[PDB]
Amino acid sequence: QVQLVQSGAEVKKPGASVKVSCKASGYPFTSYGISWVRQAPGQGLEWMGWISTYNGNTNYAQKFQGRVTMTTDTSTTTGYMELRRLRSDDTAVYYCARDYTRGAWFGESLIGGFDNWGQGTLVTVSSASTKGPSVFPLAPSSKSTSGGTAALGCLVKDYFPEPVTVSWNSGALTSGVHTFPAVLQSSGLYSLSSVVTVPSSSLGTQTYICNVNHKPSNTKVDKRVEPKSC
Amino acid sequence: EVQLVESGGGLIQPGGSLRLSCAASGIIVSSNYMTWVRQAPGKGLEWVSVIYSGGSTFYADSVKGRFTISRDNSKNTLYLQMSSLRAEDTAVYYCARDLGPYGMDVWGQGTTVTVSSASTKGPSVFPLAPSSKSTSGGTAALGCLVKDYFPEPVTVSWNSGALTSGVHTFPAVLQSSGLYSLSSVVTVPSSSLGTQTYICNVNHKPSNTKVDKRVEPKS
Amino acid sequence: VQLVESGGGLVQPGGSLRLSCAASGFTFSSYDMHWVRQTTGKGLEWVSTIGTAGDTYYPDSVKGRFTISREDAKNSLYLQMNSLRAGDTAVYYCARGDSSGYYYYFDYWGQGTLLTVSSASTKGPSVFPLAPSSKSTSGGTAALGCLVKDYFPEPVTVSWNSGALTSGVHTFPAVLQSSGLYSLSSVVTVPSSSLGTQTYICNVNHKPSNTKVDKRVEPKSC
Amino acid sequence: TNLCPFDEVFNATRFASVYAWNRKRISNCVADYSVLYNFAPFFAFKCYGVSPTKLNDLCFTNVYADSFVIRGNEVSQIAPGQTGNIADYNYKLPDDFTGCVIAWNSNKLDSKVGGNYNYRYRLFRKSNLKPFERDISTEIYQAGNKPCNGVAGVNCYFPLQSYGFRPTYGVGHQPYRVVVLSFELLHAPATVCGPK
Amino acid sequence: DIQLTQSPSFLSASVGDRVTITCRASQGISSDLAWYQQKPGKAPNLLIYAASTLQSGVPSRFSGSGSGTEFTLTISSLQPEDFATYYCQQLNSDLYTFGQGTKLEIKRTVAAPSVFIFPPSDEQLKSGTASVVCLLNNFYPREAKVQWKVDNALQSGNSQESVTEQDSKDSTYSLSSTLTLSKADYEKHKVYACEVTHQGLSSPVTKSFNRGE
Amino acid sequence: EIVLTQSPGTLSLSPGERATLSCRASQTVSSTSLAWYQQKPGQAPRLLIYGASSRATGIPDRFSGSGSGTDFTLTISRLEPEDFAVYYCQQHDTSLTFGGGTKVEIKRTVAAPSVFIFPPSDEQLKSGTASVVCLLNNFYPREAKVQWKVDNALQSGNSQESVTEQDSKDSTYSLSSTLTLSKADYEKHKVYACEVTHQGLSSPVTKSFNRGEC
Amino acid sequence: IEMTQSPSSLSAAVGDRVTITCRASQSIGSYLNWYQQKPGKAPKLLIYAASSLQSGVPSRFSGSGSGTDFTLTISSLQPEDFAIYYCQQSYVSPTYTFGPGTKVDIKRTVAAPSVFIFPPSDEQLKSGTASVVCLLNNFYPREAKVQWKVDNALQSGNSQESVTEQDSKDSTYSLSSTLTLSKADYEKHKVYACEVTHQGLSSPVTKSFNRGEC
Ligand SMILES: *[C@@H]1O[C@H](CO[C@@H]2O[C@@H](C)[C@@H](O)[C@@H](O)[C@@H]2O)[C@@H](O[C@@H]2O[C@H](CO)[C@@H](O)[C@H](O)[C@H]2NC(C)=O)[C@H](O)[C@H]1NC(C)=O
Repeated sequence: QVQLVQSGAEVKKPGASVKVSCKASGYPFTSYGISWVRQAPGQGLEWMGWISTYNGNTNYAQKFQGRVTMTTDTSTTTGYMELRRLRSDDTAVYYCARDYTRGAWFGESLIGGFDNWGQGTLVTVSSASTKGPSVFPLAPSSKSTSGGTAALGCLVKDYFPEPVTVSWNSGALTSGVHTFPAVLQSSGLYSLSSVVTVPSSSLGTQTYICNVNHKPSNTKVDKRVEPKSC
Repeated sequence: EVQLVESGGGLIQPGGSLRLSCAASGIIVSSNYMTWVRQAPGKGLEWVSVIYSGGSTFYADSVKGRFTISRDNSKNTLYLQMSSLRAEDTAVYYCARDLGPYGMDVWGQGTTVTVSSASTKGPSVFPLAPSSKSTSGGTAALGCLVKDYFPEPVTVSWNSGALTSGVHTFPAVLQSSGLYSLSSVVTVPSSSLGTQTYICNVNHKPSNTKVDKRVEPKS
Repeated sequence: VQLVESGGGLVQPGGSLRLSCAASGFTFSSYDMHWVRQTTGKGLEWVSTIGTAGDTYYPDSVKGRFTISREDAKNSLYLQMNSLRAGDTAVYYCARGDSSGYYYYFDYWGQGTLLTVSSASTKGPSVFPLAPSSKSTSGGTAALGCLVKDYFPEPVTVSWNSGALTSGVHTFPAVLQSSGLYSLSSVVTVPSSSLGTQTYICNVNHKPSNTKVDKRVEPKSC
Repeated sequence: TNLCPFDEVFNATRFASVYAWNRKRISNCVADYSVLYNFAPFFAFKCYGVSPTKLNDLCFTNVYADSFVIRGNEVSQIAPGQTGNIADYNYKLPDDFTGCVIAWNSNKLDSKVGGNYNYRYRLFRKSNLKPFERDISTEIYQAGNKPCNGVAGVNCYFPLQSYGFRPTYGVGHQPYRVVVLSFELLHAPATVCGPK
Repeated sequence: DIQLTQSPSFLSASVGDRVTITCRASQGISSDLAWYQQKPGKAPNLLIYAASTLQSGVPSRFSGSGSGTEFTLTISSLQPEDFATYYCQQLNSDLYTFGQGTKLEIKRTVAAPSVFIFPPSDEQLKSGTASVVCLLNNFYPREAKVQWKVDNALQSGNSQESVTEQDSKDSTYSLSSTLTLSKADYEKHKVYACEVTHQGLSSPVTKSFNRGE
Repeated sequence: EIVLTQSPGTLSLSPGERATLSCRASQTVSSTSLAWYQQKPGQAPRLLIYGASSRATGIPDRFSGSGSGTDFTLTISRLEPEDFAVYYCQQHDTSLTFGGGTKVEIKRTVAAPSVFIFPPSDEQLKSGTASVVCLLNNFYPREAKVQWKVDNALQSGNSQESVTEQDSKDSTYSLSSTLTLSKADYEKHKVYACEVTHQGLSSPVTKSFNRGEC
Repeated sequence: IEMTQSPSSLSAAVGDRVTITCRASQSIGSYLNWYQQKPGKAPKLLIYAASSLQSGVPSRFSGSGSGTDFTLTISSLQPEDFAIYYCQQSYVSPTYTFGPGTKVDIKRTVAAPSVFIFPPSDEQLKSGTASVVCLLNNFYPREAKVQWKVDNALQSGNSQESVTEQDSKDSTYSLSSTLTLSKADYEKHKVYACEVTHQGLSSPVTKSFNRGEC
């Protein structure tokens, strides 16, 4: 079976260079070329380049000419992509794929497409530094509602890099749990909210403790949600 | 001046051989597609053979193994060599130039070839005189019947061109024995029957025979 | 090296039939196999080929109807035929293929099975006497016999006096007619001194339909 | 260990015209012919000088893949000892030819509603070609005596003609893609062997 | 082996009409067809090639269109010189095939033929053979039927008819039929009738002559 | 270059129906150089159709492709929960260009959102920064729009919103909007409110709270 | 590839030399094989590559030729060498074509074919059909012509011929010809004749009879 595995996620600074590997196994390596695709967060696909695993001939896109180099190694059955002069525009998910649109020997067009994509490597560039989350509560107000069910949660602010893992009582409460996608603020930091819905009858008989885990800072915070007091 | 002129055809016996020639003027035979086609009397055109300007030749299934195509560059000529002639090969033959999908544009005038047991013979002329059964409205028809001659053509006129209006000369019809026959007729008023003298003239150049017969009413 | 074929027989037009060829004396999976059929009016014609790597080839008149398969474990080869017309009547041979350099030849053939396709059923033959006459007598010898017509299928056995006569008896091969039945004539020449004195009886046996026909050929007086 | 690139020959996007056929050289590779043993309904798989079944057991010095596109009734001309327009003026095979010829229909790929005028063939020539010869000349053919002077007119013709493929054409007048595999043997290590 | 067939084998038209002829293939032969014109006693001319293109010199009144199986030739207006036979030609690989041929004539009203008879001559009678001639004059259209009645019986053989071409002045026909017999067979009967059936004639008119007069 | 435009931008269809997606091109592209890919959320794309008509290995038969020239079409006969993804049209006639993308989503009944407002916590207020949250929960369709009002005037350029995907159970959305300021700007006024408008709501709903409210 | 052999039939004695020729419609090089077939047996591979001798085959068989013409030679004929010989081309694959075949016979002195006729029986005539038989006995060689005449009129398409194998001792041939028509057709004529032409007869011998003589 065809398998393509890429390296882990990378966090860089503007001006530096990023190298991403792609190891392929399960097929004759030299019979197929390698293509690279890029996807910005919440956008469409974008072709970058094609490399022949037979003679090393390459063709790159007009947008990336001069910044990207693709190399290969046949002994280890691996391809490499290096991108330099990084900018915030270049933060994206990168995919390596086995190609059937241009041949590896004579370099002519074929009838097919990209098959057997890899899993994807997230390359994120920014001037920020590692920072743990700030966790604050959002407690229900005294104003009652018609439905008799309240909503509460915890707000995670000023954290980097992604991601953080939010749990509510270690899976005991998994009904009504909503974790919204993160948004990048003007300061270069990330924010996030986690919310849940609870019956009124359990407001005064149950206490909720939301746990936020940030691996890069190795920080785990358990914060309680209680009714607001004067 | 671009044209093709053909020759080399006539009478021949079954099992014989013949060679038909077609000379060009303005067309190089060695640089054009050349074709021999044939048309039987009242039957339509039928392709016979083709030669390319590389030496390749192609024949129909009805002449395969018997007919051959030749081309002479020095004389600028195209030849068709026919062997084992049969009664199905009596026709007029044409040499043409083929352009492919652009069609055949240049044609010759054609040469006639007739295959029969022959025995070139002069004609027999009989008078078809008017009668009471051939009179209607004061006009009666008369004529001369020519029979049992070979080969074509036979020219039948009346009074050496003095009487030409109202004359009919039917095409010859081949009989089972291989001889030709026709009847040439003219319609004249009944009142002129007793005064006018009608003499039919039959000219047969192959038999060199000029036979004249007077047609008059029979009592 | 031995190859034994089986499966031939009678089948209706448009039907299907499977033939098998079992091999012994060699490694079955190291050689290519072919099916070649023979008809009297056309000669030998190659109909099927299978190779070592599971590749099959067919001619133009057979594609879409025949399928060739092999089983190495059971050491056998099979041909499956569907949508037969009347033109497939033939003797089928399974053959082994071999090659020297680039030159390919069939080195071993089998006995072959006879396959008849037609819309015919068992019928009883009709026996008629072909009596001697003046035109059939020449130089002290007279020719007589029996005509056996309209039978199916092959074969039909003809004998004289329960086999008491063998010399001078010609048993002609059967010929297929336009009606789908066979007709044969069995003749015998005897000296003219035996005319009107000996008994000439022809016996006809048709086992595929259990028919016995006894005919007395009475000589003509003219 | 490199496999031979037969996919890049059979599975290409654009096929050359018959008068300018495309030639590719295959060497230093392991020839796996299973891609030819499986195939699909294919118009022609005719081999000359060697059996199709024994290909996995023969080593050749080099292999030539020749690709072009013709119409159906001309497919029979890609064979030794043949005469015709394509045989004499477009592509000729030797009498002692060793190799295979594969041909398949390509109506869904090379036909256009208004007519495809990208495929052309030679119609006029003064002599035949020696085997494996290509002529890409585009000069006016002189059919008469007066020289053409490089301009069309009476007795002066542009040589190449267009097929004009349409989907409503007959089966014999529909496009067919043709690949000719030519095998050679000389004093060389025979770098095209096969799995054996 | 593609066979070409032409739909109208005959067509009678007048000067100033628009005519159409159809050539139909049996398999489908692309868009390569040729259309030729032939006048009596002369070689064919090339009118149309590529099934729509007009060869140089042919007037604009000719047109053509078709592809695949059906092809059509069209004449917009009929000039007096356009009455002739026409043929469709297809090239294939190396097999040239022509059609049956379509003939064009001149339209005219209906005319009643004039019927006359001609007995065998005495000079011909001395030779041992007798020929009886039936003559029909000035009739349109071409279709006519002639029946030979001997002993009040329809004959089966020894007959061959000759038809004239269209007259250049009146556009009419006139045809002659012959019945040939031996002296022995002619000297055994007195009944010899020629029955002529035609569109113009209301009833079949039979003209005969008695041997004893 | 060749620009490929996909139509339409998004599709809202219920399971079992038939899906039709169109890809148009500025210039002509050979039918043997078009492809269609599918990408489910959180995963890598996979090849669906190549040659504008063929099917990749392991692909179910409900996917079909047709068209020519400058118009190509991808059709799905019967939809399923797994066939709700993002689809892409690709060509490699001249260079290589991807399509914009078309998305298919579940259809359901129109549901009005539940609108809650959350004031900033005192601990966050001690940091000099204030965040006020307006939460819309369990609504459909996606087209809802919210204004922010501090003391009956509108603020623009100071709000950020985040939306989740369709829920796996009921196929429903959820939106969170945040209004961000400093401490002094927060204390300068008393009343804060968020106004919501949606198809399921006849008139906009305004949720407000005063600063000195316990 | 059309493949031809010559002559159609050959006769030779034990110890003689026999040569048979095979001709192709194209140039097949040395891609020719020679096969032998005895009556009611399987074909045997005699020669491959147009010159090589298969192992276990007598050394008296020789093969020569190249291009368009090849030759099979038997040096000293033997009784186990009377059979049908075919040539097969192995140039075009996978369609292999065999030749028509040449049959080798035993030489015998010329014997006049004794001719008899047999009229239809009364029993067959009662069934509505009639068969007339022409019998030829003990002739050599097999090349003979049989013709049927009904009231001095040629007949074709209604005659069936049957020939038995060469006899084991006298080495002769026997032939039968059957003309089958309806009872009314038989009753529609009186005189029937059978004409036999053979190289051993100075003139074509015709045996004629009248319907009702006996
Ligand atoms: C020409 O290509 C076809 C199709 O290739 C498939 O699609 C491509 C986009 C790519 O993903 C290939 O890896 C795919 O195989 C080949 O046909 C396939 O051949 C394989 C043989 O390994 C077979 O298992 C599949 O079933 C075939 N699929 C189809 C639809 O036919 C074909 O073999 C290629 N031609 C050559 C000469 O290699």
